[PDB]
Parts: sequence; C-alpha cells; structure tokens
Amino acid sequence: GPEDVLKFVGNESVVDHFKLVTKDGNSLLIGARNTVFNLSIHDLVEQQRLVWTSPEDDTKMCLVKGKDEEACQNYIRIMVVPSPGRLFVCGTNSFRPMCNTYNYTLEATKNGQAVCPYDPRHNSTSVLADNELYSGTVADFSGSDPIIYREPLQTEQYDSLSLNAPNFVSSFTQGDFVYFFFRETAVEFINCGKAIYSRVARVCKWDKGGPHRFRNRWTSFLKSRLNCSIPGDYPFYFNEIQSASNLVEGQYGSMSSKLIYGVFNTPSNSIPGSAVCAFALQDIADTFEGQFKEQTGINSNWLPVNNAKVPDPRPGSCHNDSRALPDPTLNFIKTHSLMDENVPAFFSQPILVRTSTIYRFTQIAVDAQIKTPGGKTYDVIFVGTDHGKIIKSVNAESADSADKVTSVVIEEIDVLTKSEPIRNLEIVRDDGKLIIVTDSQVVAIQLHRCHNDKITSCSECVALQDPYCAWDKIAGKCRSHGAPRWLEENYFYQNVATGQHAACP
Amino acid sequence: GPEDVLKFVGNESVVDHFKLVTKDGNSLLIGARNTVFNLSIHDLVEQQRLVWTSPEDDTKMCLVKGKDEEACQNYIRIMVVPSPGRLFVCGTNSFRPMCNTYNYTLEATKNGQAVCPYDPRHNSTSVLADNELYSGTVADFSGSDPIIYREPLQTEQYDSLSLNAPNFVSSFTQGDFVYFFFRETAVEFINCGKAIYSRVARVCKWDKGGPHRFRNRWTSFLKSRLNCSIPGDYPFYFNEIQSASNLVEGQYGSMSSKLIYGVFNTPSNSIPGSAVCAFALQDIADTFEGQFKEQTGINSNWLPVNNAKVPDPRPGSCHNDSRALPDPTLNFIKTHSLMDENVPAFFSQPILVRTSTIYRFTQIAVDAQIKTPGGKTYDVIFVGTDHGKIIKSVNAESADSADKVTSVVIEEIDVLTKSEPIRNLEIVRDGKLIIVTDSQVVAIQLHRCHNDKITSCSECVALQDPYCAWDKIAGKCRSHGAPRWLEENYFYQNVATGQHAACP
Ligand SMILES: *[C@@H]1O[C@H](CO)[C@@H](O[C@@H]2O[C@H](CO)[C@@H](O)[C@H](O)[C@H]2NC(C)=O)[C@H](O)[C@H]1NC(C)=O
Ligand SMILES: *[C@@H]1O[C@H](CO)[C@@H](O[C@@H]2O[C@H](CO)[C@@H](O)[C@H](O)[C@H]2NC(C)=O)[C@H](O)[C@H]1NC(C)=O
Ligand SMILES: *[C@@H]1O[C@H](CO)[C@@H](O)[C@H](O)[C@H]1NC(C)=O
Ligand SMILES: *[C@@H]1O[C@H](CO)[C@@H](O)[C@H](O)[C@H]1NC(C)=O
Repeated sequence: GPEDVLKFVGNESVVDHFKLVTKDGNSLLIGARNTVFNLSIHDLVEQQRLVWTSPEDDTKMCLVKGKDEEACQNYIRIMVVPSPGRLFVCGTNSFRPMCNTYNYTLEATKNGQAVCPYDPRHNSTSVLADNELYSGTVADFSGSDPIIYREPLQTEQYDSLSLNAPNFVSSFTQGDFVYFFFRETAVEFINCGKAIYSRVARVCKWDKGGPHRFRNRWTSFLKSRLNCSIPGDYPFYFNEIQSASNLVEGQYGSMSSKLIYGVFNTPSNSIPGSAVCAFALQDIADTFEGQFKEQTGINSNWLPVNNAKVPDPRPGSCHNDSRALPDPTLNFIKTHSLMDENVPAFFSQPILVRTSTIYRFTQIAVDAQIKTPGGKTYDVIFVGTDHGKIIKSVNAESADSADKVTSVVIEEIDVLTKSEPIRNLEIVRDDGKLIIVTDSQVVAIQLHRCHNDKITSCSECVALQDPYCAWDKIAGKCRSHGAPRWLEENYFYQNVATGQHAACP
Repeated sequence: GPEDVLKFVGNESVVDHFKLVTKDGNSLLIGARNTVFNLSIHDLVEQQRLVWTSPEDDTKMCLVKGKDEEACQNYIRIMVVPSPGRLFVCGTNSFRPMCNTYNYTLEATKNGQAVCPYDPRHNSTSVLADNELYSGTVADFSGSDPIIYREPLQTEQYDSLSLNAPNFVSSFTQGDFVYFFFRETAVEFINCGKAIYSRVARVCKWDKGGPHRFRNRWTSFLKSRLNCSIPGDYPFYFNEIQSASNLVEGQYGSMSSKLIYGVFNTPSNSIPGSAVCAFALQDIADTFEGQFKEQTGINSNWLPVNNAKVPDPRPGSCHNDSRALPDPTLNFIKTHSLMDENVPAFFSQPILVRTSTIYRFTQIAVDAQIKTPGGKTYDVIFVGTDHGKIIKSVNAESADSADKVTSVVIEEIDVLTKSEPIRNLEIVRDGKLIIVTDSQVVAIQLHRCHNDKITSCSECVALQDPYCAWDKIAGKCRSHGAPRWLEENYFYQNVATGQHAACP
C-alpha cells in the first residue's frame, strides 16, 4: 500500500482514543487509557508524559470476573483548556470517575460524575465554553441514567422522553448554543418496534435554573430527529450514527454554507452499509422553530400539536432571566421536547454511501476548502472504517431530477493493519498530513498524495480529480497546494467533474 | 460454465412463465404469452400447439402509449385439469380476461373476472380442488380490488383490512384447506411507515356463504403474518416474499416434518439481500389457533383481543352448514381477521441467506428426499436469481447452544445468460431441472455428480452432494436414481458428519 511517512506505535494495549490539537501551542495532547502523551505536531516527539495509576482502593473495588483485568482502569476521556490556562483531564479510574485538575501540579480535584463515563465504551463527548464545560454521559455505575452535565444542571431523573440509551458522538458550540449528536432509542417507535433514530439536541449557554424546585432541571431542552435517507420513490433510512465532524464555514457570512458532516450507518441487525450524511445548522434550526411531536398516553388521546398550544415565551432561546420564566410552559416542555419533523439532508442525498462492502464507517475528518485552480472551493471528507481503510473524497453538485450527487472516491488505500479499527481521526492545519488515532497505534501520513506518488504515467494526476493535484508542462512534478508557492500565475488543468475528455494522451 | 445438456429457445419475446408437470401423462404444458406449448418431458419436443390471437376489438381498446405494443396481449396465466379431462386455460387477452374451457374443441367460454389478472404483473396464483377452483387476483381494470374467488364467493368490496396491495405467489390445498402466500402492506404498520409483511391465509373447502346480506362475503377467511428473520439479540426481518414451494412429506405421517419452503427478500428501498425461510403447516396452525390482532380507531381505544371475545363457533373451520352459522361472529370476523402472533421460522433461523451479493432470489424448487448412504433423508433446495445464477443447496440439522444451521452451497455455477432473470423453476420426477425464463427454458441435470471431471478425487468428496458417491475399483462417481447396485457396498460421504480426509 502506501509508504509510512510517520508511524507511532506508542502503546500495546492502552488504545488511545482522545486527542487535542492546538496549533498556536503546536502540541498534540492525545488522550489514552491510564496514560497521557504530549507530542510535537511536526515529528510526533513526546514532550512530557502524564501517567496516572488508578489508586489501589479504586482498582480493588472492581472485581467483575467477566472482562475487567484488561479493562476497568483509568480511561482519560475528556480534556479541555480552561481560561486560567490550567490542565483539565478526567479519567474513568476503574469506574470511579473523579476529575483532577492540573505538569503534575494538582490544583484541585472534583467529582467526575456525569462528565466521565463509568464504562469504557465510546458513548460520551465533551465541549468547552467560555465559563462552563458541556459533557453528556451516564451518571450511575450501570449507566442507566445518561444526562448532560453543565455545572450544576441536570435533566429529569430517568427521563425516557428526553434520552433513552444514547451514544453521544459529537458536541459543539455556536452562538451561545451547544449542540449534541447521539443515537437514542425512540419511545414513539417502540410501539412499532425497536429502532434507533439519530436525534440532535441544543441548549442555551446560560440556563440558571427553574422556579419552584425546578432549579435542578433544564427549561430550554429540545431535540429533533436527523433524517439520513437515500431519497427517491421510497425512502431508505440510516438509523445509527458513529461520528460527526465540526462545523464548516466558507468565506464570508453572507453565504449560507454552514455544513456539519455526520457519519451514519445501518443498525446491528441490518447490513454493514454506512452513509455519510451532511446536515446544516440552518436545516437544524428549521425543525426547532417547527412544532413539537405529539405524545399521548394509553387512556388519553391527543392529536399532533397545533400553533394555539405554544406559549408566549419561545422554547429554546437564551433569556436574560430563566428563573423569572413562567411555569405553564415549564410543565409543557418535558412532554413536548421532541420536534415533529426531522432535519432534511443536505441537497436531499447523503454525501458518501458504501453498502456492498463489509466494513462500516467509524470516524470522520474534514479538511478546509482549498483554492482549486478552477476558481471554486469545495469541502474535503476523510472517513475511516472498522477495517482501517481510509477514503478520501470531495463533492461537486450535479443537477438531475433526483438530485444525483457524484461521490468522488479519490483513493481507498488502506494504511494500517486490517485487524485494528480506526476510532479517531484528525487533520493538521502546518504541512499537509493526517492523524489516524487507532487502538494499536496512531500513524501520520500525508493529507493528499499528489506528491510522493509516481506511476510513471501522466494520467495519474488527471484521473484522480484531486483538488490539490495539478500538472506542469516544462517540469514533471505533480503540483500540490499549500506546500509550494508559484512565482507567478500559470496554467493548470483540472477535471473536477468539469467534462474534460482527455489531457495527457 | 456447464454444458447445455438440453437447449430450448422456443420464442424470442413470448416470455413463457407458466408450466404444468403431469408425470402419468408425461407431458409439460408450459404456459406463455399469445401461445401455449405441450411438450414431452424426455427431450422437450412439442406435441401440439394452441395459438390464441387476441381479437381485434379487444386489442384496439388497449392503447397505452407508454409500453403496450410489446405487451397488452394474451397472457395465459392459470391452467388446471378438471375431472372430466377438459382443458381450462385463461389468458389476460389485452386486459379482457375471459376463461376458455375445452385440442381446439371450445366447449364453452365464460368471463374470467377475479380469476385472471388484467395486468401482466406476477401477482396472481391458482390451485385446483375436487369441485371448485381457487384463484387470487385483481378484479378491476386498474387492479385496486384484489380478491380470492372460489365460485362464486367474493371478499368485501375494496377491503383494506383483509388485502392491501398483495402479490399472490403461491397456493396449495391440504385437507379441505387452501392456503395462499402473498405480500401485502400491513395497515397497522402503515401507521408507522410503508413496509410489506408476508402474510399467509387459508380458507375452508365448502363455504356456501352467509346469512343476512353476508351471502356475498366470506365467513371463514383468516390470515397471519410470516416471521422470516435472523434470530439473535436483535431480530432482522425480511419483508418481501418472491415464491414458495409445495408441501414436503417425509416417510410416514407420525413425523411432524411437513414444511413449505418460501423465498423471501428485502424491500425495494433496502439492499438486495434475500433469505430462504421455511414454514411448516404445524407452525401455521399455531398462529391461526392463537388470538386475533387488535384493531382500534382514531377516537375509540381497544386492548389486544382476549379469549373472552371468541365465540362458541371456532373461526376458520369447515362446517356442514355455513348459512346456519350465527351473525355475531360474522360481524366479528371482518374486524379481527388478522392474527396477533406471527408464524416462527423453521428451527428459528432461515435456511439460506445471501446478503452481500447483488443478485436477488426470484424462485424456488424443492427435490424429494433421496436415500443417502448415511441412512438419513434431507431436503434439497434449488433457488434461482434475477442475475440468472442458480444455486442448489441442502441443509443438515446441527446441535449447538446457539441454533446455527450450516447452509450447504453445493455449486453456484451460472447456466443461462447474465441478462435474463429466472422466473419459474421445476424439478422432474431421469434427474433433470427445468429453468423457465423469459428468453428461453433450459433443461439441465439436477445433480452434477456425473458429467463433472476435474481428474481429482477430492472434488467429489468435498461437494457434500447427497447423490454423489465414490467407488474404489471403478473411477465412476456414483449417483442415486439412475444406477442400480448389484449388491450392498461401501460409500463414504461427509454431509457435515465430521470426516477429515479420504482421497489424499
Ligand atoms: C506540551 O509540550 C510543549 C513543549 O514543551 C509545551 O509548550 C511549551 O511549554 C513550556 C513550558 O510551559 C513553555 O515555556 C513554552 O513556551 C511552550 N512552547 C514552546 C514552543 O516551547 C506545552 O505547554 C505542553 N502542553 C500542551 C498542552 O501543549
Ligand atoms: C399434452 O398432450 C398429451 C398428448 O399425449 C396429452 O396426454 C394424452 O395423450 C394421449 C395420447 O397422445 C391422448 O389420447 C389424450 O387425449 C391426452 N390427454 C388428454 C387429457 O387429452 C395431455 O393431456 C396434454 N396436456 C398436458 C397438460 O399434458
Ligand atoms: C426523510 O427524507 C426522505 C428524503 O427526502 C423523505 O422521502 C422522507 O419522507 C423523510 N422522512 C419523513 C418522516 O418525512
Ligand atoms: C421472529 O422469530 C425470531 C425467531 O425465529 C424471534 O427471535 C423474533 O422475536 C420474532 N419476531 C417477530 C416480530 O416475529
């Protein structure tokens, strides 16, 4: 396959999953089980190492004979950089999650309940704000009560209408609003059957509490389904979600191209077919302004909610005083938290689909829109699989009656061992490279293979349709973008679905 | 692939689909569009041909500008042999289905409403009885009213609770009870979403009608869902059904192995994964004896039906007098026709599954249980695909904590052109196979123990085919049903019996 530009076999069984990239500090804090590493983004050289050995009393309490000797240790899952500049790492610590703030300077330690999972399963995510941290994970030992913990607010205890077996995969903040991505079991569909529908949620930044003992509960909690289907005469849906990328902004704000890419796939019972579905923050806000989904009982009968029922205060909005908000809508928000309509997919079709293959998508990574010689900018997608095979892709919009979108599969070359599954991905923003955080090791390879790829044929650059690729006449080098600088404006031919028959022959 | 033992390219565009096998008469009546053929089973030689040219007045009424010049003609779909020996064929006749009772001797011609489909779509099936004919097809021109017509009873006009967009794929009779196989849209799940669940139905032999305006309607109509899923921690279902084989009986009646093999697959929107699920008449009768599925309204609320609601007369049973049956159960049968529980799959697992491949299962054929040298008898499965690839398979029962059946895929060799899809299969009782397709029908041997020569002993031993057997002094690979042994001999076979090696 591809030559290993940088390989890093740090640990045998620690199975790193978490990572933080700070380009100004120029250091990569890769989270890990029972260990922490600080490397340089240039050559993957560890600067310092924080090793946290779970106390003896904590490990001695965990004696489940099933599957604990290799596991049930310190799984450092969440980490952010607070405003004072402190170090904030929290581990599971053998089902005893307690956050320890930090260098080995222990500034303070606080209980890590509802911010670090008890199980080592990938079912939690976190994101920071200016003053508070947003984390969604389970609360009890078994994990039956999964809540969102912003200090010190909690949702309704054992509320299935809000959360029922979710797997938080993403979380980001935009304009005093923190969004969450998870796959929970829909209570309304349980009447029909057992299935999981990807539902996005959002909460305001400053929710102080609620009046009349509602101080613990949330007031503006809302959620709505994500519709990731292959449109046509009959819709074919994708139930489960595995990952979701960060928000994408293009050029000025006048453009409405705010795009969020999420990795979706088919449930366990069904075939390993996976699909990359895009969702916009504008498409998300369309359903939240819409009405809520109806919820009736066994005896009482109710019709889909109408506009007469909505109160004067609008649900899901940042107010200056949340406690002064009236109660009739606070008794109303719990029953009608879920929305009626699902968020439509971008351009009414998924971005990338892979059905016949055995492997399933597991992670995702998005690169910035580079300036292609065609005078346009499109988004780049990097999606990993449990097989370990990485797929590079870019998208051009094609006009058709069914809005057929061409899924450009640049190269499907596998980089790591077939056995190990990719569990986290990241792109570096100095030299072009890629981060593939897996259980066995993390390997850094170049982002685009326009350079270092030579089949001794001119056609290689032209046939791939890669945005970074470009060919020169007097020189035999296949040009790239971001690494070389042109002395003056030149001619570069590219075929990003532009309709070019041939060039090299 | 395999050499064409018998070739038969009868027609380029007639697209034959129907066939009737009579072993005593030794003739194969293969039904066809605008033609019908009566052949010999030995060498596929047509004895006589009846050509039925749709009348001019009938064809002139059919002027569908989309795609009719090639279609909208005489599609002979149903045919049985009545007791007098007459010929009873009915064709679509350009959306004018009129049955022709019979050689060209036309004894009588009667309207074929509710027994022959108007459309050329494969959505109807038929089966004969001692005195009446059982047929399930649409009634109107568009096809919105599909009913089951045994002369002269009809279901409720435009009844969605009983039938909603069905595709009748099979129909057979057993003990004064005629069962039907079709894939209709479930009204209760339509509330949740658009999906098709395979539902089997049955009707008694002698239902004259019902009193107090129920004379038109059926009294003993019942149906229940078919569960064709891959069991485990989470069930994965197969929604649509494409075909279903005839009943299988093994040795004496004391054994409970009466099984019907049906071909199932995944809806159109989802992936082409198909599954062959077996269902027993004993498993069918378990759900019909069970309670009925509840059906409530928008305002009224109802709980799942209980045993207190069932009347003293048992629904779905042959009575001596159907008119004397009370009315409170006749007003009850329509609302609660569907059963609550679905028919479980045989051994709680499908027989054969094909998911990763692009081709979909289209038909099915079951061979009789031959006597293998291992002292046992198992069923043989032949399932065709839209790709044209034919797969022969047999299944042996394996004991484990988790029910897992090994699906023996004997040979997956393609016989016909990749383009054409198989649309009907049948086995002959010399060992051969009949592959009725749109382009042509090809007759090839049933088992490939003979006519297969890789010059290696290991080929034969590895196949695990029941008909295959090897000899020591002679290099011939023995078969069953064609050669006769002079005396008892030794034959080694490994139908999942646990044999490491033999030839090397
Ligand atoms: C990771 O290691 C780097 C490399 O030492 C740290 O960055 C330096 O830290 C020292 C000590 O605080 C400072 O004096 C330097 O100014 C930092 N920058 C450079 C370029 O040396 C970094 O603080 C460590 N931690 C993280 C989270 O990045
Ligand atoms: C197909 O043709 C055969 C012709 O043999 C029919 O079988 C009988 O054949 C004998 C001798 O040829 C005739 O005297 C009989 O009249 C035939 N039977 C009948 C019922 O007429 C056979 O019936 C034809 N049809 C099928 C479905 O096999
Ligand atoms: C989900 O999206 C598809 C494609 O646009 C659409 O056909 C389907 O109706 C949507 N789902 C619902 C519940 O509306
Ligand atoms: C279908 O049958 C399987 C076993 O054959 C069982 O596990 C599953 O629960 C059944 N489900 C339905 C809906 O019939």
